[PDB]
This record gives sequence, C-alpha cells and structure tokens, in this order.
Amino acid sequence: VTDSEKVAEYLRRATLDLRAARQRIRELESEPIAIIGMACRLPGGVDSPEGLWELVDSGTDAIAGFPLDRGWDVEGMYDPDAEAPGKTYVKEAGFLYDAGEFDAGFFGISPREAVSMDPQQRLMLEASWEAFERAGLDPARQRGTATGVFVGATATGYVGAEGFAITGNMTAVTSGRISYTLGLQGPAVTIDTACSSSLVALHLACQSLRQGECTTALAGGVTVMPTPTAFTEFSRQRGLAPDGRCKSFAAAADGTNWAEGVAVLVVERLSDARRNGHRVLAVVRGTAINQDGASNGLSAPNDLAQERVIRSALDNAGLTASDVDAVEAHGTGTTLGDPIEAQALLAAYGHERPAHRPLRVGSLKSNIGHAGPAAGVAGVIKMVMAMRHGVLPRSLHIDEPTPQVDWSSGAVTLLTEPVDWPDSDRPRRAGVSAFGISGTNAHVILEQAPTQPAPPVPAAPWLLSAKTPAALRAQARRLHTHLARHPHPDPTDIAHALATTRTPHEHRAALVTDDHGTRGPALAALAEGAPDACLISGTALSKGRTVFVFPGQGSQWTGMGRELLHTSPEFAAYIAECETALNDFVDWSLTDVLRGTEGAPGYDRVDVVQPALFAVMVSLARLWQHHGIHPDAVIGHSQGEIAAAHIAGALSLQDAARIVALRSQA
Amino acid sequence: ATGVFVGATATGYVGAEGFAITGNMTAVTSGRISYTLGLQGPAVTIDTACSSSLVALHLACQSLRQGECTTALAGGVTVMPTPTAFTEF
Amino acid sequence: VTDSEKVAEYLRRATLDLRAARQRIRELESEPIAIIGMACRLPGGVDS
Amino acid sequence: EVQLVQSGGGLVQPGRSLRLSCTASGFTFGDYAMSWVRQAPGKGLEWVGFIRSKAYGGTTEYAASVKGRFTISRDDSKSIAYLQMNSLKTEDTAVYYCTRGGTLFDYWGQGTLVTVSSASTKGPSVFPLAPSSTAALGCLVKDYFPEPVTVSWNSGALTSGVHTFPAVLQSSGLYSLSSVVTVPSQTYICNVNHKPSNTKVDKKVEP
Amino acid sequence: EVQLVQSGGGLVQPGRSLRLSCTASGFTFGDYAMSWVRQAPGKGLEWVGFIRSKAYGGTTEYAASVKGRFTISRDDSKSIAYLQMNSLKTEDTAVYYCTRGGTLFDYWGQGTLVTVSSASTKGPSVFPLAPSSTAALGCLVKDYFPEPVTVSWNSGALTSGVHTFPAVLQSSGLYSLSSVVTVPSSQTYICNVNHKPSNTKVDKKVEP
Amino acid sequence: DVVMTQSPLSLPVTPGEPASISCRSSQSLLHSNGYNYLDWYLQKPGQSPQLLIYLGSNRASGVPDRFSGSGSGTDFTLKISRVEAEDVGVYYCMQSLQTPRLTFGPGTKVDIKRTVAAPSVFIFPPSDEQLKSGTASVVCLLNNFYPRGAKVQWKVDNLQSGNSQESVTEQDSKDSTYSLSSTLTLSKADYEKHKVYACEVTHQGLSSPVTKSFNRG
Amino acid sequence: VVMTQSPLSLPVTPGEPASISCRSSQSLLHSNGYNYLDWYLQKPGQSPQLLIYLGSNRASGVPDRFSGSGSGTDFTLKISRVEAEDVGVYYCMQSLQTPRLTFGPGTKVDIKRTVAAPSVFIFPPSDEQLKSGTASVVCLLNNFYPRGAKVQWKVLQSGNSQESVTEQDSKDSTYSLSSTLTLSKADYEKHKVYACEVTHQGLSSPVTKSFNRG
Repeated sequence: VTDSEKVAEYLRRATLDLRAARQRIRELESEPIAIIGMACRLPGGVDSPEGLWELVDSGTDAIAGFPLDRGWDVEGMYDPDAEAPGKTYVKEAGFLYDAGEFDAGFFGISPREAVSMDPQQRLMLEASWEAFERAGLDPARQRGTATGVFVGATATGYVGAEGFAITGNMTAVTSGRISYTLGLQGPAVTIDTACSSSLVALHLACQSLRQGECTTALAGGVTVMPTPTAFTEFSRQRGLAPDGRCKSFAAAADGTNWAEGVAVLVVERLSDARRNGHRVLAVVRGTAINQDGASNGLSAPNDLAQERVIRSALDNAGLTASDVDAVEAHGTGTTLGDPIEAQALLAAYGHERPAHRPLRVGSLKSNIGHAGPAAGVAGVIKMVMAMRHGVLPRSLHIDEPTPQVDWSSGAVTLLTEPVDWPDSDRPRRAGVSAFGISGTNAHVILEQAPTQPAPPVPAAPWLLSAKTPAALRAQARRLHTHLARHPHPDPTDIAHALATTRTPHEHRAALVTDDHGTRGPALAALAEGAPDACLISGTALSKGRTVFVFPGQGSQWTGMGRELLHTSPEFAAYIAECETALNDFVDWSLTDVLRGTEGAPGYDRVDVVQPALFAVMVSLARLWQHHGIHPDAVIGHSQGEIAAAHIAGALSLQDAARIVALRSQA
Repeated sequence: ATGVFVGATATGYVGAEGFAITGNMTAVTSGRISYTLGLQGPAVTIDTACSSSLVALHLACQSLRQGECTTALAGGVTVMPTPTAFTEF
Repeated sequence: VTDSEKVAEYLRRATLDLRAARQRIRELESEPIAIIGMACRLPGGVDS
Repeated sequence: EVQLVQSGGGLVQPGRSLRLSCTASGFTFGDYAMSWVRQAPGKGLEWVGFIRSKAYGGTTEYAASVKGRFTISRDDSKSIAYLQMNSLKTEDTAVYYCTRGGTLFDYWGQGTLVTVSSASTKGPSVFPLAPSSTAALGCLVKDYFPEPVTVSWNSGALTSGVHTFPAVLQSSGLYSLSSVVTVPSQTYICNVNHKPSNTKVDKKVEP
Repeated sequence: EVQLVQSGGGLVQPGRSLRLSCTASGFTFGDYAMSWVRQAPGKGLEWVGFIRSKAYGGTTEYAASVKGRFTISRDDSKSIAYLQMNSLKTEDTAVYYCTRGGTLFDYWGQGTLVTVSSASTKGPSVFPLAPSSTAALGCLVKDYFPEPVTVSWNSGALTSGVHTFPAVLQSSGLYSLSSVVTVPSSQTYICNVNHKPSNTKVDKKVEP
Repeated sequence: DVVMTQSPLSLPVTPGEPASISCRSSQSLLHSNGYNYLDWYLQKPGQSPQLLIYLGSNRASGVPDRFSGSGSGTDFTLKISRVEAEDVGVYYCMQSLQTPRLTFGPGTKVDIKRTVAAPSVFIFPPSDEQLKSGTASVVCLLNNFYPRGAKVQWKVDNLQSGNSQESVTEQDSKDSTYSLSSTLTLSKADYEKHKVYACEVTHQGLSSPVTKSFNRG
Repeated sequence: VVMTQSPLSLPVTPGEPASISCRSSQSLLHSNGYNYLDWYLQKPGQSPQLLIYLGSNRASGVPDRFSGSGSGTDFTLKISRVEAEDVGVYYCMQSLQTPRLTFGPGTKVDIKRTVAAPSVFIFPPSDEQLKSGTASVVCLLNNFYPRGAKVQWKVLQSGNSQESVTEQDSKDSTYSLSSTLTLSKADYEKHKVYACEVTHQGLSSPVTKSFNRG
C-alpha cells in the first residue's frame, strides 16, 4: 500500500475520535436537560400542572382569607397600624387549606408519626410520587435507582412517638425521606437559599445529571406556614402589601405577600430521556447562579448582578437575548424591587431584538402571591404549560406599567392581556428568574421539547389497582373523567400505559372487551362499584406458588382452538410442533381435526380425543409460559398426567405423543 | 467570582426590629459572607445533616470544575444556643 | 510536495487537537482541587 | 453508529466455492477500504486480503496462501463487501472477520465460522473411563463430525468438578471431546446430547 | 506552550542582505516544516517559501519571485530557522511571518517588518489646509522617510472628530499623510508634528 | 489549470446575528482521500493570521466554538454563530489540493453593519507656501460614510489617472464609519493651466454622482 | 523484514498496574515522526477490537485505562486497572511494512492467583473401545496454575498425541488438561508399560504416572 492511503486512514481515525471527544465535551459542559415530569400543589385549588394552567389562563386570583383550622387567633391578630408586635395589617394571602391533609397509609406511615411530621415532608412526598407517576415512571420500580433529590426548603417551626418527632422536623430529612420512602440512592440535598432555593436546586440537579452522578433527579421546593410569624414580624417595616396582592410591575406596587405551595420536577438528560422513550415536556437549556455581593443593605437587589446572571444563563444555554420570547420575572411586587428587576430585564434582554417582537414579561406571583422557596420552580411549570399551549397568560393587577422604569425602548412589554405565542421559524423559548432575599440570584432558560407505530392488539386489558377499595373506585372515576375529555384515544396505548407505567397495588380490577362501547360504562360501573359483564375485580395475594392443572376427559368442544390458530401465532406454532410430533403414530392431521375440515374424524371417536386434548392442553400451557406465568408445579388427571409430564420435563414431546396416542388406541 | 458553600442548620437562637429577620435566616449564613466580603459567586447554604459541610465541599468542587467559580469557601458551622439537642436525643 | 507528506501535517494537527480535547475532558470531569486556605474554631481552645 | 454484519458461513465440502457477505451500516461505505482477516481454531489471526475504496480504484490485494483461489469485491450501491472463495482446502477452516480499513482495522464484524471437511454426519460413540484405584472419572466421546455436542452428568445434577473439554480434530477428519468429573474420593451416569444426529446415548461409569 | 519569536527585521538599503531569525520553543522543532510568508503593506498574504524537516532531507522550496535571491535554512541543535535574503529589492518591503507547517500554517509568529529603500532620514514639510473660509480643516505632513510621525492637535487638547490618515509611499520613496478635524464654523487650532528619528517638533497654526 | 477560489468581497455583520462567508472553486477539491483540501484563516486588524478551519469542517483547537466550516466538492461556507467586535477582520479561504499557493487571495472584509450614510464631501485648495515650494496638491476628502467603496474621480478638465493616491481610515470605534482622502498632485506649473479642477464622488448613499467644483487656478 | 515480539504470557490481578511490552527488529519511527504501530485486543470469544494506534493515540470508545508508550524499537501498553473483562489476547502489530502476513503469537493475559500443582489422573483404555477395535489412553490434570504444563507419553511416542486445555475457571481461576494417545488394536497389544510424564512450574519433579496392562 502507498504511504498516502496508509496515513489517510490514520487521519480518518484521528478526526473521527476528535469529533467524538468534542461532542463529549459539548455534552459534559452544557447538555440540554429534559423535564420529563412535573407536579405542583399551589393556592387557589391547584393540585396539578393542568390546574395551574387553568388558574393562570382564566386570570383567577388565588388570594383568600387566612386559615381558621390551624389554631390561629385570626380575629385577634389584625390591626391597621404597621408597628405592633404579634399583629399584621394583611387580611388575605395564598394558602394550602389542605396542607395538613395527607395519605399516611399509602407510604406506610402510622398516624402518630404523621401527626408529628412536618407538613413540608408530607407535601413533598405526595408531590414527588405524583411527579414520578406523571413522568411515565412507576415510582415503585425506581427503588434502588441512582436518582437524586434536590429540594428547596426552610425550617418553618412546625412544632410513644418520641423517635418520630426528631426526624419529622429536621429540614435535612425533607429531601432524605423522599429518597428513603421511594428507596432512591442518588444524593439527597436540602437547599436553603430563601426565594431562590428551589430554582438554585434545579441548577444543582442539572450539574448532578451532567457529571453522570444521577440518571434522574427531583428538583423542587416546598413552602408551608404553620404559624403566622411570617405575617406579624415581617409587617413591621411595611414589607407586605396592604390588600395582600402582589402587584408585579404596576404603578400600584406597594409590597408583596407570602403564599404556601409545593412544586417538583422529575428531570433527566435529554439524550437519556429520548433513549428510554419518555415524554419530554420542556428542555432546560442552561442555568446560572451568582450573588448580589456589595449592595445597599443585605436585603436589597442589585441590577448589575441580575444582568450578570441573565447573561451567564444565556451564555450557558448558548442562546441570544433575542432568542428568548418571554420571561417569568420574579416580580415580588415591592416598590423598590420591581424597578430594579425591570431595569435588569431591559438591559439584559431588551437591548438588541426586532421592535415587533418585544420580550413578554409575566409573573406567577400576581396570581398566587410570593410562593416562597417553591416559587421559582413553580414558575417554570407555568412557563412549561403555556409553552405546551402556545398562549402566554396575562399578569393580574396591572393598571399600567410602573413609571419608575422607562419603557421608552419598547423591547420589553408586560403581559397585560393574553398573547398568542408564535410557533414559527424556531422553538418556543422562555426564561424564569428566582432572585432571592439573601442575594443569590438564579436564572433558568427553557426551550420547547423537540418533535419526536404498531398494530392494535385486540381486547387489550385495561388494568386498575389501588391500596384500598375506595381508592380503587376513585381511580376508576378519575380515569373515566380523564378519558371523557379526550378525542377518541387509542385503547391499546391506554392499556399499555396502565399496565407498564403504574404500580400494581393490592386491590386490583380489570376491563377486557373487544369493542370501545362498553369500556366507558364498565368504568362507570366500577366507579359506583356495581358489577359488569366485562369487569373483573379481586385482591392479589402477596405470597403463593402457581400450579398448572391438567384435567383429563370432559373439556372438549367442537372448534376449540380454532380462533387461536389464526389470531395467535405462538399457539399456531405450538400446535404445529405437536402435529409434527404426533404424525408418527396417528393416521390424521391434528390441524384438520381442530379446524374441523371435511373428512377429519370427530371428537366422538375415543382414539382422537385424547391426542387432541393433549396437544391443545400442552399448547395452552406453553402459551401461558410465553406470557411469563411459569408454573411452580404441575398436576394431572388420568391422561392429563401425560401432558403434565411434558410440561414437567419428564417426557419429551415425541415420547408424550407416543404414549397418549398408543394408549388412546389401546 | 467566589462561591460560598456552607453546611448549616436552623438552630433556634432568637429595638432594632430590622435585622432580626435577616439575622436568623439560615440562607443568610452563606449569603452574609458574600455580602460582607463582596463576593459575587453563588452563596448556597446546604443542610444535609452531619455530612452537610462535606457535601458542600463536593458541590464546591463541582462549582470549580465547571468554571462557575475561581475560588470557593466550603465549610460548616454548628452552634447550640439552647440545650434542645441534649433534651431531644 | 506530495500527498504522502502533505497529509502528515493534517494528521499531526488532528492528533494535537485530539490530545487537547482529551485533556479538556479529563480536566472538566476529574481535575484535582487544591485546598489553599484553612480555618477552624473547635472545642478545647482550638482557634486555628 | 457503525455496524458490520456478516453472513454466508456454514458447512461446505472441500473443492467447492463459497461466498461471504459483509453488510455495513452507519457510515460512508465508499470512503473506507474493506478487509478480511481469518483465524483458525486456536491459532492467531491471519490477514486474508483487502479491497481499496472506489476512489483509489477499487483494486484488491490478497495473501500468498490464498492468492488466486480467493477474490474480493464490493457493491457500493447497497454497501456490501463480498469474499468469494473458490476451491476451499482443509486448512481454510476458520472464523472469518470483516473489518473496516486496509491497514487500521478500527472496526470488526462479529465473525463467521466457515468449516470445510469431507467428513459426513456421524453420531457420538461414547465410552467410559474407569476410576483410579482424589477420584476422577469421565466419559470419552469419539467419532462425531458436527458440533455442538454436550455432556450432562446425571442429567445436569452434577455441576461441581465437571470439565467438558473443547473438541479436537483427529487425522481422520472427525472430532472427539471428553467429559470428566472429580468425585469426592452412588453410581455416576453421563448423558451425551448430540442434536445433529439426534443421538441420546447414555453411559454409567464405574470401576 | 507553542511559541515562535522572530528577529532581525528593520531597515536596509537596496541590494544589501539580511538574515531573519525565527526561534521556536515548546515543541519538537525538527518534526515540523517551517514556512515564511510575507505581506506587503496593503496587499494580501504572499507565500515566500518553506523548508522540510531533517527526516525529509531538509530540502527547501521558494516562490517564483524570490528564487535564487532568498535561501531558507534551519538548525535543530538550537531549534532555529533562518531566512537569508540577498540582493533585496524595493518591492520586498513587507511584514514577514514565520510559521510551522509547509501546507497548514497552524501557528504564526508575531511577524517582523522589513523595509528596503535608499532614502535617508529627513524631517517633515508640514503645510496647512484652508477650510474654505461643519467645517473641516487639517494639516498635511509630507516628505519624511523613516516612520513614524505623531500628529497632535492643540498639543493633544483637541481630540474629538480628529482623523489621522495612514501614511502612503510617495513616488520619490518618502511618506506623506494628512491629519484633519471637523469643528463648528467659528479658537486658532495648531497641529504639532513630532518625528522621533529627525527629532523635529515642527508646529503649524492652521487658519482660513 | 490552476485552481482559483471566489468569495464575497465584503460582508457586513451585526454584534450577535449569524454570519456566513461563502467560497466556490473552479475544480472539485474532494481528493481521493475523501477530504476537502481547504483551509480558513482569519487575520484580525493589526495582528498575525491564525488558523480557523482545516480540511473543510475540522475546527482547530483554541479557536472559539462559534466558527464552523461546511460544504464539499466546490461550494464551501464558514458560518459564525455570534459575531462580535473582535471577529472583524479578513477571512481567507485557501485550497491545498494544488500546491504551492502563490497568494491567499483578496480575502473577505468583515465590518460592523449600520444604516447607510452618504458622504459629507469636502474639497480644499492647495496652500500658498506649497506652490512657491514648487508643487501643488489639491485634496478632497469624504467623511463619515458607509459602506466603504465610495469611488472618486478628479475631473481636471472638461478625467485623470496615475497622479492620485487614496487613503481610507479603519472603522470608527463609536460611529463605525469610514473616511476617504485623495491627494491629487501634478506640479507647480500644471496647476496654472485650467481654472476648473472639479472632483466627483459616487456612493450607494448618493442617489446621483455628487460634484464639487473649484473655479480657481 | 521487520519482526516484533512480546512476552508470551503475563498474569494479572484485578487492581495492579500491568504492562505488555514488545520490541521490533527495526526502528518503526517513520520519517514523518510517527510510530507505525497498533495495539489490538481480542477478548475470549468476541471479535478483536482496536485499542491503540500510532504508538500512543488511544482510539475513541476504548476505556481510558489503556495507554501506549515508547518509540523506535521498543513499545509498551500500560493498563491502570485490570478486570475480568480485560483478560484476552493483546497483539502489538506493526504497519511500517506491508502486507502483514499474521498478527503474531499475541500475549495471553489471565487472572493471577497462587501457584497450584496439578492432580494427575491416568485412565486406562476402556474395553468398549477395545472391542470396537482401537485404544485411546487419556491422561488428566486438573486445578493447576500456570498453564502450559507439558505431557509426554512413553510407550516416547510424539506423533499421535492431541491435548486440549479448558478456559480459565470462573470460580478458582485454574486450568485443566486432558491429553489423549490413540493406538490401533494390533498396535495396542505390542507394549506393556504406558507412562505419562507431566512437567509444570508448580511441580518439584516430573511426577510420572504409569499403567501396566498391555
């Protein structure tokens, strides 16, 4: 060989390896992180991302009166003046009135432990289970997986059960319990960085995904107020708004208002999510975090730091200022904070972009108030759902843009009314900001999920399960309502999702029917619990070995196995194998007898019924084995013993066929 | 661009009524350093029980490997204003 | 200048760039971290 | 994602032709020069030949031991490399590998076992081996042409100490392995399963 | 770290000879083939020549316009390359770059300037420009051989709106430029021209 | 049968938009090796050239990730994602199939894009001491125009060549605009032959060719 | 013609550094400043794969454990971590001169453990094959390490012996050999004493086992 081609092949190997290494650098520095699941519980009756979308799209204000079931002396802790200990001038704020509600029995927690358990831990457990279920992952099957749990939380002072009271109130447990109840093995870290806590955690989660330390991660936050201390003490300096509405970027901005909530995201690398065939909702492209540093007091924002973190997040995402279509601004509603944030957004985003595509600025806090540590992650959920619906929801309580900042540039505009999101020439992109009181800023950039058959199996079983019969009925009713608002979904896809992507619990039920006219009524009958023809119900046994019974004479009828010969290929193959093994000492073909073709002997003759029954029974047993039901034993009955022997491995197919055929002939 | 990763927990400690808020939030335990020294890197207060500071060090190492920080403060603090730990464990 | 020696320069550039990229990968994933400063206050009169 | 899949092996009698196909996917087949490298049982690799890319001309080169008898071609339209062997000799029994690159075999196929011998299908003649009289005993299988053949002691009940040795070619052109066990200083029985002949020979071993 | 540092530039009379040295550090100098590429002041890059490695015999190759006059050499003991230019011509004035690689110029030296001209040192011949009684006025520097000349308006007091154009070779082998400035139609502006070789600090007060 | 390459002679950019320089060769540069023997170098103003791209697509180490080469056979393109102020310069695409390469070619000037501005043309007369020295130098100059390339002409009487010397300043740091200045010089004697030494300038910003008269001499 | 050679075998324990050296009969450093040499691995039962090329450049997708080094005539492949997956045959294969007739003997790599002597077991030719008309006397060694223990048959026949070695065990990492010597009927009843002498690094003497049936 000439030296030219000899060195050319080496050059080809070298440049291919160089391309591989460069791609590895690209995916190790900044890989896109897929948000494969989300869950949230927010004020205003929100308990899912769809609920949050319904709230924001309708422009509903979730601010409401204080809770009365928490032992608060709500009548005796309101006075108008802004300077008094133990008193506040705020009437209303966001709340989770079902914060104490918790399904203790589901997670194996006794009632006494649950009473001495922080509400944050309970809410985080429920939200994490919901997020895993919404991601297409069975939460039970995640046991032993290298899944991280990064959670933003704070010590809110919630306080035979002496042991439970210790681990039931430590903030470090707030993430750890999630990885203990579910059995996860990735790192569990509880972040605490004030309002930036959750979003910061998400950034850390992305790093944990990029280094390979995790295959999946939970990034989220939780905020609960067991006591009104956040309202009485913080109101001394007129920090809260009088009416309790977080007027974001409005001239009437005269303070903020607190709110409870919880929001988690099950996040995985985009390549890994694509490999496993997971549904990608959005894609965190890049993130950045820094600190205000030197500023006019510890609790005061700095526009330069916000510009820096926005630019750093854009650079990490590899996206321009003009590439982002909208931003979920922090928007605390404070008089001093809002102009600073507006100036930062104008300097960073609205500097070089077309005049006809201004940056749309919104704020979830206008709807639900300042959700606290859980705010930032909750923000992206909004910016995910809008990104799914292509509609930017309006920000409430904006009589006009605030005059402190100058909107003369026109590059940044508030979402006074809903604006349709264009879906042309590029993926939809957005940003979320979670600027914190302690000074730690955080900015996240989201991008629209990238754009991504088999024949329908007949009579696909629809499986349902639950811990208790009431939970099973609730599951059936919820599935019926969900399917009602759906334009003719594929039944096989629903069957696969129910069978694979859901945990099998104790109390089980099934719906098997070949037509899509009885499934709805059957689901209803299960919901109210009345019986139905195609409905099956039962209680699974935790332990027990399986047995295959092989009865002898009696179980014969004309045309048996005729339909399986056409529909089922495995049954046809097994019948063909039995036919080949049986042809030696038999003067007819089994397939003709089963199909009932002309001239074949009927089942009245003794010498043919036992071979046919043996072959059908063996084929059915092997079909059961093909579906994963491997017997732990076998039992026969007269001639069926022969068939049982063939399944026991005692006799080969040829030997069993010989025995049954010659014994029947004798 | 110096980071401050601190492993700390909320131990109950508490005329001014302006610094009592920021003077007892655990998030400030890492923030205040960055406010005093003027550091501009991320200030995260980890709370992961007895391993927290070591966990923070790991995070600090990651913050250095990714180029997010030129230097980092990885540490932990533990003070007991009240004898609650001895009367609960 | 013939191709047999012309391609050698491209191969040398390619392998140098490959070594640089591999060094970048190793630095990005497992670069050691130097402890340049230390401080502690612990029981028993410890202050350094 | 580079992939090479080989096909066209199987038994062939001596003095006859055969064709091995190597289908490539996941890369530009035309750019690379394909090669064939064989490995006899036990011996090291031996380079059979290679074909250049069509850009250089598509010519071929072969080793001295197979010059003229063998030929290599390539269909760039469907991206397959063909090795046409003619007049196989008994020495050509080997596993043939299709590889990418005329001088740098960066990627290799899964291999294809081409065996050539004039022997016809036989069945295994089993014989016992008396224990010595620290107690080894076995059964020797002799005079079977085709693989595979397996030996199960007490129908697989015995697993500890069993050593089923690799088959070996004798000068007659036949194969003969031998299974052995080391019992700790009840009657021992070995079953020989030989699928090509469907032979179910069994034998007990005793002094 | 890869480093190539050039030396030996500077002015030379026509017909003389020069030796441009190129010192390499941070890599195996013997393996690479060293190339010399010149850029005339205004035109694109022009490849002068190159030399192979010792393993290839160290054979050299030169452009058509420099064949015979120029000779490239190298020594791997000190890891240096040399360009010996003989019987230099006027058009050879250019910035010469030393690079590693005979075909792929992957790394370049800082470059060294070489000028070929027989004209000796001489000071400027500053003249004014009358701004036709948004008025642009300037002073024109002429007839100075060795670069550079620094023009400062009002001893540096006036800076906004000033434009100092690049010098241009005259047909006589001397340099000339014009420094202008725009001001509203109305102080007496003075331009100071400093020429370090001739040590001439001539001033000129421009006026209508 | 020497190979030559053609590219756009100029290409304005903005700080942030994508940019794409193109090159076309008269012969297929795809060697039998399956490689495109083309290289992209960048020369920044007042700096030595550096290698950006080699073998068409492979990016040299140390170059920013913004640059990317593409194409094959005859048509090639260098694409820049983010254009910055420091990315201005001259981009030379040059082949290596047929060595040696006499020149790198005219290159492709890159400069910041802004609104087209017409030139504020000006003309000055020769001085007095210059005439008695024994020379005349009539000087025109444009000012604050964009893009560079506004052609000029010295209508000495009812065109001229071989006695003019243009000079263009680089891009302004703030306004991002050029400034031309021609210097027509004939002699002391030839100055006093006609009384009309007009200057003409043509530019994209100018709808029609602008003319400035002298009516003296 | 160039010629390269390496150590025939090299025991390895999982965890220690390992180094497979090999030297050439000629300077492989090409004029272009490259070592035209390659390192390939063949795992047991799998197809060969490329580890290193041009002396030291590691191929993509290979683990970073492997590293080539050396120049001129001498070369080495160094491994940081050894595992059960890294066992196989390593070939250092030159490319300066072509065509390459064969890769070479290679360098067998196997798990390391304490030296274990064999347990010899001579067996007689069973009477079933005798009545069939041919005798086949088989020796046996089991649970020994290192491999390569040789066996001779004195009847000193050296033209009808065929040995076979099983792969290294997964449990105790020890080998087993079973040599056979075949004779005809008329050939079998010619000599009375058949002896097998085995030699192994773990044996202090050539422990012979005899058999007197004729």
